[PDB]
Amino acid sequence: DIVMTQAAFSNPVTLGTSASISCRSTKSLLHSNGITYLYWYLQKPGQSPQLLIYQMSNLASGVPDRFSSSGSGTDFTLRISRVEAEDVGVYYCAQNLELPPTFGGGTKLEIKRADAAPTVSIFPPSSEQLTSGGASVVCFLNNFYPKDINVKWKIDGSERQNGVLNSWTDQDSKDSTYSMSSTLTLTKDEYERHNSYTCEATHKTSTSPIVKSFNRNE
Amino acid sequence: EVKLVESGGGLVKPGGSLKLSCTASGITFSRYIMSWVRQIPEKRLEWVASISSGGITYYPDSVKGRFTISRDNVRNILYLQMSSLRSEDTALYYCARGQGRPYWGQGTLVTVSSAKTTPPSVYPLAPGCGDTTGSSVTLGCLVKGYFPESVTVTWNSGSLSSSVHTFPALLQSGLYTMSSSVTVPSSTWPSETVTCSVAHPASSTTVDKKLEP
Ligand SMILES: O=C(O)CCCC(=O)Nc1ccc(/C=C/c2ccccc2)cc1
Repeated sequence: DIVMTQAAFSNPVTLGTSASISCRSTKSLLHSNGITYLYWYLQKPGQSPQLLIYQMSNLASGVPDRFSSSGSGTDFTLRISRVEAEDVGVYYCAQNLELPPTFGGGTKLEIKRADAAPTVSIFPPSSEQLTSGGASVVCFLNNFYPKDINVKWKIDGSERQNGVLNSWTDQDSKDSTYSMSSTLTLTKDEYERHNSYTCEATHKTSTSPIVKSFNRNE
Repeated sequence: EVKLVESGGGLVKPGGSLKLSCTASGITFSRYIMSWVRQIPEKRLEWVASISSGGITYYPDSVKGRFTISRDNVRNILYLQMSSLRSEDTALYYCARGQGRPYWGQGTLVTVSSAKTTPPSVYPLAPGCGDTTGSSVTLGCLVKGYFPESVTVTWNSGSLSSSVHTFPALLQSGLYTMSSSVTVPSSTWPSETVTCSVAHPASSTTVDKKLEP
């Protein structure tokens, strides 16, 4: 098979500057008809893969001319001039010279931007959930940069780890930040035996954590 | 106009069979090598099958003997018959005209499982601590206990992607849970309505919550 190799990650790119993604193939993709059968596509969460470039240098429909591709038969580079926030995603090279079809492992484009502390919001279990004997306490830690963050839960001032599940978004297509949801799930009975619940977020922005909290009896 | 449309996906028991179909506007399948390729959570695309213009069929050894690709030249339909299905065949399946300028469809989800299609419970996330909330207010919906993926959470008919965040679903003893948040200026809400609309096509369910102070 023709193996397509590309790096998982690229240099973080500041908005308005260029990015370059490399790929290579074990066999030349130049056909005797003079066309090179390399294509590039972009994957974003929540939508279908989108073709960017085909036959090594031809733009696909809808694709702006800040995208370009060049190469030999075996070594290729996709370039993006003047990167925009919506360009974030995973860029794949692949070949359509021969069967079997083969695909690269994808290169994630990451945008570099200014640091941002998280906006932290805490929510008690909804009455509706409690009626079924469940109790999820949710904390969103939203629109922060860079992506590294930590969350800690306190029930009546005492650290709690069990029952916490975290979910992280990919980089935002509008503001190039990251977000996190953290949920502490407990029975209704254990929820109702404690009063103070707390979410605390630690992020490089501040050496002190942003803490959010409520008291159940209020 | 030019597009491919896959259909036929759904839930199937381990060891079962399922047949996918693909139709097209503007692509005459008989002229091309037509293919099926699938996308599984962690991974780059995986090739499943191809059929040449002359009807010759090609498979990876991973599905050979279980999957069959065929084409109805006259009606212009592409098929993938799958048998002896395994949990590992769980994927989004795409038909593709891969030659030249590749075209592919939106894909159709096949889930190989003994589990039962289960609708979400949807809980509102509104501030309730003390009665204070800042310049901007963050609201959400917690979507719990559904199977399979996926759900779509739409805020005010999509008018608010006013910092909408969609958090990836997490699996927990058989069922999925996800959440979605939106941020609006405090001048707008609660003085105007904010609603989360949670669509779960697989269970034929939509749930809307109007968030309340
Ligand atoms: O003409 C020849 O002999 C060679 C043709 C080989 C061929 O069809 N390759 C080929 C087959 C399928 C694909 C599919 C790509 C794809 C990419 C993203 C989403 C869904 C599908 C891409 C390439």
